[PDB]
Amino acid sequence: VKNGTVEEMKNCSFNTTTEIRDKEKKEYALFYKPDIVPLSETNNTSEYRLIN
Amino acid sequence: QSALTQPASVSGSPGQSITISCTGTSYDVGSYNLVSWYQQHPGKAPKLIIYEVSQWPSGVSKRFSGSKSGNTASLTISGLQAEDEAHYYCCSYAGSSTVIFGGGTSLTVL
Amino acid sequence: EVQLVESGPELKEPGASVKVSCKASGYTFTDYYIHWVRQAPGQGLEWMAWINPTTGRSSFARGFQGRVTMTRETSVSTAYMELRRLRSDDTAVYYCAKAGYIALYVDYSGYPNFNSWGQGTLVTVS
Amino acid sequence: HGIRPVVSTQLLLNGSLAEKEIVIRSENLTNNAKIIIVHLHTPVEIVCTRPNNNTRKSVRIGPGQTFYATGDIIGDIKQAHCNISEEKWNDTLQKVGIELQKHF
Amino acid sequence: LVLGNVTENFNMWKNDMVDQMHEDIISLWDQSLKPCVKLTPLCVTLICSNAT
Ligand SMILES: *[C@@H]1O[C@H](CO)[C@@H](O[C@@H]2O[C@H](CO)[C@@H](O[C@@H]3O[C@H](CO[C@H]4O[C@H](CO[C@H]5O[C@H](CO)[C@@H](O)[C@H](O)[C@@H]5O[C@H]5O[C@H](CO)[C@@H](O)[C@H](O)[C@@H]5O)[C@@H](O)[C@H](O[C@H]5O[C@H](CO)[C@@H](O)[C@H](O)[C@@H]5O[C@H]5O[C@H](CO)[C@@H](O)[C@H](O)[C@@H]5O)[C@@H]4O)[C@@H](O)[C@H](O[C@H]4O[C@H](CO)[C@@H](O)[C@H](O)[C@@H]4O[C@H]4O[C@H](CO)[C@@H](O)[C@H](O)[C@@H]4O[C@H]4O[C@H](CO)[C@@H](O)[C@H](O)[C@@H]4O)[C@@H]3O)[C@H](O)[C@H]2NC(C)=O)[C@H](O)[C@H]1NC(C)=O
Ligand SMILES: *[C@@H]1O[C@H](CO)[C@@H](O[C@@H]2O[C@H](CO)[C@@H](O[C@@H]3O[C@H](CO[C@H]4O[C@H](CO)[C@@H](O)[C@H](O)[C@@H]4O)[C@@H](O)[C@H](O[C@H]4O[C@H](CO)[C@@H](O)[C@H](O)[C@@H]4O[C@H]4O[C@H](CO)[C@@H](O)[C@H](O)[C@@H]4O)[C@@H]3O)[C@H](O)[C@H]2NC(C)=O)[C@H](O)[C@H]1NC(C)=O
Ligand SMILES: *[C@@H]1O[C@H](CO)[C@@H](O[C@@H]2O[C@H](CO)[C@@H](O[C@@H]3O[C@H](CO[C@H]4O[C@H](CO)[C@@H](O)[C@H](O)[C@@H]4O)[C@@H](O)[C@H](O[C@H]4O[C@H](CO)[C@@H](O)[C@H](O)[C@@H]4O)[C@@H]3O)[C@H](O)[C@H]2NC(C)=O)[C@H](O)[C@H]1NC(C)=O
Repeated sequence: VKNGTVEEMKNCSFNTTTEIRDKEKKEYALFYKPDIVPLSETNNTSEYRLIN
Repeated sequence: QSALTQPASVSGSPGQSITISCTGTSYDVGSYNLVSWYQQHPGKAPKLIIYEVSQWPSGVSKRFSGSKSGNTASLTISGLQAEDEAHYYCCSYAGSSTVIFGGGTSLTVL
Repeated sequence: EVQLVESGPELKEPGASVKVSCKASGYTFTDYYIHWVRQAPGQGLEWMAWINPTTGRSSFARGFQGRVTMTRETSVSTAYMELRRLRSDDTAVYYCAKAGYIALYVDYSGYPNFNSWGQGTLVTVS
Repeated sequence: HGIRPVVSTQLLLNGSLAEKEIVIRSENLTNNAKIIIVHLHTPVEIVCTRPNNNTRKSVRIGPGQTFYATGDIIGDIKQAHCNISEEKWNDTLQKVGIELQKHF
Repeated sequence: LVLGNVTENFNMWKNDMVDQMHEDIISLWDQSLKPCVKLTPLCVTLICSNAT
């Protein structure tokens, strides 16, 4: 929102190994920015990773 | 109406002193002190009184001092002048960043 | 100096979207929450919602959780709100008013004191 | 007597007090690479807060064991910050100045 | 070893030896299962029987 005129936190969603091994489910959470890193070998911003 | 409760109507002669009550629950008003009141003559937008439990917004004089205790709040309409006949409303901060209004009331015509 | 202005009253069919508008004057539009409230004709008040005019984030009453839409216009000194899925019961007067200062370090979204009103506008449902 | 095991980098929070005056310590002040500790007699009061009303969420991972993550923020977000009184900090920093001048 | 002239109190329900063996058995038994398979590959979608 408004190119950083905000105290931002980023939202992200991900696939988890649910209680059944091979029937994974989608989930959503939010993280503070220092714990997310860009993934793509290109400039693409769509996909992200934990800093670990 | 919503959980915030207020008496339907209160009456009294000129020169009296009246307390308009406002009741909530431990969740909303029994835990936070952001209580405010509003005055409204019919056919117009209301006007604020008591912007924060007891402090005074403008030149409205001491005739409307507020108070709170537990889940209860009060508006002390005092030194009654019959021209103050109008609707009076309670409202306070609540859970989940929401705001709720009291049921409103009607002042004396006597 | 300060004066809040709204669109004119409207008439609508059930299930419609009501584009109530609120334009500001006499104060820095970016420094105060603009705060919405409802009043059925001859009845009490009902809170609607918040909008940070600088950030656009909002939250609103659970009673309208079905669908409500918000907008802030920084360059216009004006804000919009939209009640949608309109019932016959939702006929009422609608106001906007100037709530507490947007502190850079304290969550003032919530302080119910607002000391300047718009003139009011209603929607009829038929 | 009980020490406080608190982790902190630049300012030693919740610490004890020097009994008389500000004191300074180094293995040798000539080596600039050495850490120089400063200890204060007068406690500067620091208050911090994170007024975003963060909310807890409970995702679950595989068999049984949960994993927690932040849900939707209720409210309008605001910066996390720390506050220190200006006059206290100015006076205390100037006093540390004189204590450094005792060696310089 | 019989004792000629003794006189001793016996409170039973506050006898600590039960706790000193409850924790003993819990620690011992929970240590006996360590080297064996921790199942985990069985939380799987079981698709199964015909009519009873
Ligand atoms: C950490 O640290 C940090 C730091 O860094 C922190 O933070 C912080 O915090 C704090 C606390 O919380 C906060 O505070 C806040 O603030 C805000 C703001 O401030 C500012 O501003 C304001 C306003 O201004 C305006 O007005 C004026 C007058 O007043 C004028 O003059 C000017 O000019 C302006 O104007 C406007 O308009 C124009 C047009 O043109 C434009 O241009 C502009 O821009 C604007 O818009 C002000 O006011 C202030 O001042 C004040 O204060 C001071 C100090 O105290 C003093 O000295 C002064 O005098 C003043 O006073 C006051 O008070 C009295 C009583 O006492 C009254 O009467 C008056 O009036 C005043 O008010 C500054 O400058 C503010 O606002 C706030 O306050 C508010 O709110 C609260 C809540 O509720 C309450 O309580 C209070 O009381 C108040 O209230 C009021 O207001 C509201 C709104 O705002 C309303 O609603 C109510 O009702 C009331 O009303 C009143 O008033 C009004 C006016 O004002 C009138 O009209 C009526 O009638 C009535 O009277 C608070 O204070 C801060 O902010 C922060 N920071 C930041 C950066 O953000 C933290 O906290 C820490 N941490 C921890 C944990 O602690
Ligand atoms: C952080 O980011 C995540 C995503 O990255 C986000 O969570 C996801 O948000 C989206 C968008 O809000 C959610 O999508 C919802 O989709 C449902 C449709 O569900 C379908 O799938 C289920 C499961 O099989 C079926 O059972 C179902 O029948 C559907 O086929 C929508 O219903 C949701 O929208 C409702 O709310 C809108 C207002 O926000 C309305 O405009 C809209 O019309 C929907 O309301 C209607 O349906 C209601 C019943 O659902 C009804 O009661 C109303 O009256 C109305 O008619 C929504 O689009 C997605 O589910 C989220 N993810 C998960 C896992 O739930 C987070 O929100 C985000 N967080 C932050 C803080 O940014
Ligand atoms: C900061 O963020 C936290 C976490 O998000 C918020 O915590 C909530 O605070 C609100 C306000 O105190 C609470 O609101 C109440 O929630 C009830 C939900 O009930 C469930 O939870 C309780 C508590 O465990 C159980 O006892 C119950 O059985 C349920 O499991 C609602 O029922 C309440 O609404 C009812 O009462 C009001 C009057 O009070 C009526 O007007 C309503 O119409 C309705 O009938 C009430 O809304 C909430 O429980 C808290 N949740 C948690 C997880 O702590 C903080 O509120 C937030 N800070 C601010 C300022 O909002």
